[PDB]
Amino acid sequence: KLFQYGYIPIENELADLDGNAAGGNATEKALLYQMPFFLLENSDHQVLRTG
Amino acid sequence: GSGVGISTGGWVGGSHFSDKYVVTKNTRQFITTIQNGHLYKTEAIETTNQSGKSQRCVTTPWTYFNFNQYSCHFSPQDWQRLTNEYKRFRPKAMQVKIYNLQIKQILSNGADTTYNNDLTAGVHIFCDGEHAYPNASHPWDEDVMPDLPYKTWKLFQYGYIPIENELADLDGNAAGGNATEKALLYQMPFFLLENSDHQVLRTGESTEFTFNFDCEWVNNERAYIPPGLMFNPKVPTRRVQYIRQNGSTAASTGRIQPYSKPTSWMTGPGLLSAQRVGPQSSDTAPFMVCTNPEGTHINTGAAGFGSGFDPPSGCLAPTNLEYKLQWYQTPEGTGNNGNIIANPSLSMLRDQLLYKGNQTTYNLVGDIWMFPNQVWDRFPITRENPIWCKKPRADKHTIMDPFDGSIAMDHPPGTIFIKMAKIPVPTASNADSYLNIYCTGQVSCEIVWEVERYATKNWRPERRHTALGMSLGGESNYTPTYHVDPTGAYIQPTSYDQCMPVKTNINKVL
Amino acid sequence: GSGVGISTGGWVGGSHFSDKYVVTKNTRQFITTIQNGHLYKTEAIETTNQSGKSQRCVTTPWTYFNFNQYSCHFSPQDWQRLTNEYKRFRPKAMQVKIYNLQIKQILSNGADTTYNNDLTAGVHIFCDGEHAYPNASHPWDEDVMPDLPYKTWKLFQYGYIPIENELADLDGNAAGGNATEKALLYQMPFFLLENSDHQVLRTGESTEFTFNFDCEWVNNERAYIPPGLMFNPKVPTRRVQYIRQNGSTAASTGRIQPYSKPTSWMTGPGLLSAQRVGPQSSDTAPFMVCTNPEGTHINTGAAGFGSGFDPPSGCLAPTNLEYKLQWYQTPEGTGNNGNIIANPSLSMLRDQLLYKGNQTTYNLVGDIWMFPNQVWDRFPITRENPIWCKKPRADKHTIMDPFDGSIAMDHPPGTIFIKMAKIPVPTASNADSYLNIYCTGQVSCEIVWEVERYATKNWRPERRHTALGMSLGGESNYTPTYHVDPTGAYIQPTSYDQCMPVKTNINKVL
Repeated sequence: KLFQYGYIPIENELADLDGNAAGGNATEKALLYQMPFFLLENSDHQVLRTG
Repeated sequence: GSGVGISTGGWVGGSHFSDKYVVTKNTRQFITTIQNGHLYKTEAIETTNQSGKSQRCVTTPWTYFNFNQYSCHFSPQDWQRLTNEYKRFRPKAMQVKIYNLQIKQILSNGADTTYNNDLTAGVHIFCDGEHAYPNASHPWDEDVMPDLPYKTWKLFQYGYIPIENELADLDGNAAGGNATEKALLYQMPFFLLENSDHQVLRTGESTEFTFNFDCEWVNNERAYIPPGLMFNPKVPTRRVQYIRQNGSTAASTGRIQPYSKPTSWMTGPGLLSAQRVGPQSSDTAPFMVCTNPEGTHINTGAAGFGSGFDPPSGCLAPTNLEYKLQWYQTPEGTGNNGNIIANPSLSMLRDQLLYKGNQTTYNLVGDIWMFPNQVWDRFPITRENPIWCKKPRADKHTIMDPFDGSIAMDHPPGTIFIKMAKIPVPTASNADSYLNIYCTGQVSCEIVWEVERYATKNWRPERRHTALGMSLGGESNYTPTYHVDPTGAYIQPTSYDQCMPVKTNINKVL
Repeated sequence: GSGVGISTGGWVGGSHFSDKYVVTKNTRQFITTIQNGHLYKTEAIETTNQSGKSQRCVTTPWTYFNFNQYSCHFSPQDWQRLTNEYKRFRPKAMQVKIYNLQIKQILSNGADTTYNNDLTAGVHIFCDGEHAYPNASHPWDEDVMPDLPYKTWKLFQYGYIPIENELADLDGNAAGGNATEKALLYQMPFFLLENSDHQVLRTGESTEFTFNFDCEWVNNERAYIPPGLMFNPKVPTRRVQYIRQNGSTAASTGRIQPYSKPTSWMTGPGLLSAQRVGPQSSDTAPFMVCTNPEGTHINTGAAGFGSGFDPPSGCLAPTNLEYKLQWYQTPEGTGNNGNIIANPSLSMLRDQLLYKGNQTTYNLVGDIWMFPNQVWDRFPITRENPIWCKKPRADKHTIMDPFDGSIAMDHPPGTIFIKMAKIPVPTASNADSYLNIYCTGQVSCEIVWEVERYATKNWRPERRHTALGMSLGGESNYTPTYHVDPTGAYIQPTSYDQCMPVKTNINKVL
């Protein structure tokens, strides 16, 4: 039984958004703004039927 | 081999960037269904009827593939890399494939419905490349291919407007008897997609269509100064400025100042005079392009007959929000929710103005027409803009700049029509019952884009589209733009700059 | 032809970007003068003498060309385009030309001085490509070629340190008699650039030097996650975590949680333990790399003998400002004025930490050494960083990562030495008077850079270096970075991000 494919886009506590009112977490949003998102549909791949 | 159980084609996608070319491949999963119960119908399209604006369309059984938008062909990464690294681009060639068809029968007993694959049912597929039938695609439609490759693409029914309704209104009167109005109806064209030859495909079969563009470039380079500043303020000028007597101040002859030299160039055309009208229901545009041949009867007037021309200001500065081009990212979007307003690209060939001075002061010229020595840049298209527009067939036409930014082609890509082959059913009546089926399959559009890289002698850095130009969204609002919500929702750009327009980054010496 | 009145070479400059290559051409106007009155001298370099830190250098008549920095070869435009469009780059080949020499005599009568061109005076030009003489160039020197092509380049005198002073201090004592200390002096090398053969050039003549690099790449791609998150949090793990008894809580055996899997990878080395010392005058670095052979006498101790190793933390997070790499844009810069501090590039192979847990909690490991399975990225070099560093000649050495980011080459580009040929003057005394001349000329460095373009399957946009990342400066503060003040001053970047570092933009799947 195969398992679902997933991946970690970012380190969470770095992106936590927790921050504070004093800092305003600008460097923390910057990590989110560039958080890669991969679709396996970008690449070419084969579609197979029973035969 | 070939047959049931042998896939016809595989999945393609991605993009390959080169110096001369960019090849963007895409594949989607589409679903089309029986439309109108396999009938052609001409019915009136009625609004709330608060105003006499009405429309009449003939709706076909056919559905069609709309590939027209940039969002379909480029990912946000492929777009960013396109608009940052290249000064201009155009679509060399386009190749569409429709394969891996599955026609399944819908069996509904009570509430629960089941799906059984019949395997002998076909689909009709027809590409109109000569444009003999009315064009299905129109810019800024929601029918376009989806952005995300894993979303299903639900095709839309094909219909067209046979006649302008209020011209055909039959309203008339007892005095006129509306003879010229019937004459419009008597010749009202009726198009059947069955006239032409087209392919019928079963599951084992596929089809392919290729298109070759020839069209104008889309220029990504920005003007840093207006063409009026193309001079040198240190060098004196030979010209004279004579100012006629104004009130007490006597007429003065004197050399024009070095820092302000006369420009030989004028503002690109546009119309600021008009304003929008009426409720959201009626056609609201500031200008109405209409046809009113003599003898016909129009009771409602105003925007009832005619279609609105918007945005009215082509190159001019959008003084008001009405003039700014605006759209929605998602069909779920309602007023102020999910709407994107065009903003200045800070290109000095864009957002021009023209002031008519009297003796005392200057005043804004409301509407300016084509005039010699006018130079301007086309709308700074984003990734969500339509790629092309179909130029009408007409004897005469002026310069073609659509103010939405789209390219006007007299032979755009053909519209690919597809529908369920009608499977009749025996019935003792005339009830002409048919079998309920649908087809899903895989369509792949692959376009070859002709690009040319910039080169500059500028010393300084230039603006570039950056991911830092994005905002968070989704539930708990920790997901960036162009990314997926925990529910799975795709986060749409909330601003014009997150759509990464052209004519912003790269500088071009005027 | 050739001679006086025929220019030897023209001006070259600019950059040509390709897919495989980038060729950056530059030409500058340099001026070199008589140094030390044509003498070699070994004098002590003395500070305020609040501490016993001293140095001894032998100063030559020679001056030299330092090409080592990126700011010289790339404009801010060429750099932006380099770091945005390319994942890695290295210097294939380098070509230096020295031409259009002018040797002029300085005639000073009273205050006013005049300049007469003699035309028969030559200049000595010597390139050391075998590195037989001590290296002149050292990273982060102010002697480097100027950024702006129209500024004059004033060369610096060549000198070198023959011996470590406190080892040679002669201080000793009456008991030891410092025998091993004299032994260091007795063999103290003395290098004359006149030993080697070199060219003498007059105005009509020019010269040329070519260099071929072979070195490591400079990688511009960013790590979005740490190597510790290279797993899949949905899949369970087979591993067990046994926790020994702590206080009351009993020892627990249990499967490791799916969301936190063990990493096979560890933090890149670095040293956070040490802190800077003493006044700005003495060498302040947190670690001192020194040599203290037995029998020698050191009275001052501490940083008197040895050179400071900074920044001490190679990959580790710079907990304090002391550890952050920092410099000045302009030699006029004093404390806090015009200083640029390195900031996180937000690369997850950079700014790592390591915590040693006890039973109750985790604590920061101060200094971590080379250990297996350590992966890290080199310093995110900006445009103002040195290109290369000279690797010492030594039997054994560990992995070469200079923490300033520079590339350690065992044969960097040769140092081009140049000086005024001594024109003697008759004097009845021994006063060995000479004729006062200088030479100005045009040097052109042209480097071929080997670049390779990125490709990504990432869907989203990525960060890019944008001109919107700049600040205003100058008088009245309306001039941007990398632009010229009304006085003519060139506006320097005030932040690390305006220097456009690498390892920020482009993503790299770990």
